[PDB]
Amino acid sequence: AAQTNAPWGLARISSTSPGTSTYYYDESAGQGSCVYVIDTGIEASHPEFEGRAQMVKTYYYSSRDGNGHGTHCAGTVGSRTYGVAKKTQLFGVKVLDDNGSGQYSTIIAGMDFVASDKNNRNCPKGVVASLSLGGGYSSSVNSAAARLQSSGVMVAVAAGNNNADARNYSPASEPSVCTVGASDRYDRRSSFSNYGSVLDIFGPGTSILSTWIGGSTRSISGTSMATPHVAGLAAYLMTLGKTTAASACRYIADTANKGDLSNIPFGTVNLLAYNNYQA
Ligand SMILES: [Ca+2]
Repeated sequence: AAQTNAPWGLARISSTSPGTSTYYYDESAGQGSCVYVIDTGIEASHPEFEGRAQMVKTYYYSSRDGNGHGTHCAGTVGSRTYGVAKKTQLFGVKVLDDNGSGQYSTIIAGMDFVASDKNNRNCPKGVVASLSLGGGYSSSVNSAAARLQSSGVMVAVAAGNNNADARNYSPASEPSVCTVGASDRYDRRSSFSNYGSVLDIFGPGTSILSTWIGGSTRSISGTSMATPHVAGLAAYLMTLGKTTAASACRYIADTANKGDLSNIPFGTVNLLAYNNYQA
């Protein structure tokens, strides 16, 4: 399949070169997979989700996304126009309030929730979780992410937006999950993107158009935006039978565009998420 005039990040993920504008992908499009978006929620009523999104959990007085950032991330995973995996099922877990903040104990509860909740969902092709969040180093936060991964979920987490070594942030610093840095449309490391040995992969993160609340759309930037490209890619690859939750991060790294990003500090992977789709 070909989507013309796609957001640059989608075009990038299906290309051996920057500077193109068509997204190419297998028509299966993540059908039969599921992606949990652990964030501020998802506006499931957005036409872009086509009924494939649902809120499954909140820790607050509402499950509504009163912020937008969860909706944006979910859009990059699986919206019809702005998404990588256009036929995946999206499940929202609201661990962040409408200011985009969340206590680590709530975030941890959300991760353990997903590990159980997948057993209540139909995801024959596999399960992914996208965590566009983080804070300072916490062994408990890392351990929760590790459990989620161990339970059979492909966990993709943001590296962070500190232009610093991600070793000092959680869940970014958890070795067993897929830690995602951000790049721009010119294949530069995004200026805010964290880096370091703990990174596994880069995805498009600067000036990413996606869904927003009130049935709208929005371009924003962050490792928060790169993460759902990788989460959506994992779901897409799992539907194709190319990989599984336990090795999707490895598979993505092994099939990535290599050595093509600029301003990657010595010791950080130079790997850009790539679907290796041949039309
Ligand atoms: Ca790893």
